[PDB]
Amino acid sequence: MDRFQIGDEQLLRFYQLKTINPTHSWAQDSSK
Amino acid sequence: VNTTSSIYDRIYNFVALMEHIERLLVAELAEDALETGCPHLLEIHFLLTSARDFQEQVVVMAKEATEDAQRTVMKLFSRLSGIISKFDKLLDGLTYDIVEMARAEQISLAIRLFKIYDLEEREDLRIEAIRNIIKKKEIEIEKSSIKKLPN
Amino acid sequence: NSISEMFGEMREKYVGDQKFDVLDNMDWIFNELIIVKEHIANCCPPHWNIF
Repeated sequence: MDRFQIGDEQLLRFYQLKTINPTHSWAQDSSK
Repeated sequence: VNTTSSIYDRIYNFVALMEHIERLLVAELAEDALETGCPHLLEIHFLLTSARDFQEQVVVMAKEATEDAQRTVMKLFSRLSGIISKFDKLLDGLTYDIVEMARAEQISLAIRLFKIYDLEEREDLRIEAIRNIIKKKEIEIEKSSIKKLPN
Repeated sequence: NSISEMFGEMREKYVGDQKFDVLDNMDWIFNELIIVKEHIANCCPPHWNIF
């Protein structure tokens, strides 16, 4: 399992505008 | 690709057991220690653990009598500790994230991680249920161009 | 924004604790609403109390 590849970093990386907790890799929320 | 059986058995079973564990680990609290500690790790770990259990929350509404009867029944007791022990774990971590973000600092890493989960799964949830409302609007565009052709 | 607008609305203490000290602690929670708001937009761009 219930990570769930990757709720630690990469699924918190759906926005992750928070540098630096860091707690989440990269990078943004919208690219349109 | 139509043979996703063992991933659904070890991931519905591991979604049961490991999100029973993530009903405390990814539902981390008491008190902040950077809001869970680290609710971008923790509460968003319950978000993706609830996105892997969106197979039992949102794709339970996609798997509506697909091929069998226990895909959402024998896995539903695997979703009792799987879905509402991950989605409400992300909502104990989310109501305790924003409540932890309601804690006077709150903080330079607690609201960073916690709010980062609450923008990642927030806007991801917004485009997600906007993709389901645009599945009734892309189906209202599509199946209501088929059922409501009118023919 | 309803935790600073339920903490803010909760900081009224409707008496008003002299006669009109509701906006003292309530507007103090509005200062904490600006600090938590801009701190959270510094934290999260997409959601979670931008402004």
